[PDB]
Amino acid sequence: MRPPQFTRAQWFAIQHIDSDSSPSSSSRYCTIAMRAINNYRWRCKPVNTFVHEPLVDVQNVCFQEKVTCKNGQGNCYRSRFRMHITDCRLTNGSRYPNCRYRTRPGRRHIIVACENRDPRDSPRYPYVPVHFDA
Repeated sequence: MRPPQFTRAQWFAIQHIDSDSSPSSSSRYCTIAMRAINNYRWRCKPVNTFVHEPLVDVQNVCFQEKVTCKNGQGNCYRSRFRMHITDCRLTNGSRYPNCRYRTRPGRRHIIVACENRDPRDSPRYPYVPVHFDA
């Protein structure tokens, strides 16, 4: 479950946005970057994608191409441009708290579900991404 102390938009950013990414080209990037996520979980997260772009550019996807969400509801949006991403996949020997990941950089269009900010989210960003849809 999402940790209740974080809004939907906050938890999306924690798990999926890394705008300060100079060690992402390292093979250890995922093992390092997943720690902060797994600290709020009871088992190593098996798979996780980070988007390596400035926050504003990820948020701006919410104003790009509207596409149907996998669940058929809400509002999802596909980035006009491909974005830098890193896919992180848990290794088979991993067992919490020792979570080791394979790091797989790439570039893809991202699809995000977006919605109005929570009251606890900054009012500077009225409409924000809350999930990946692909």
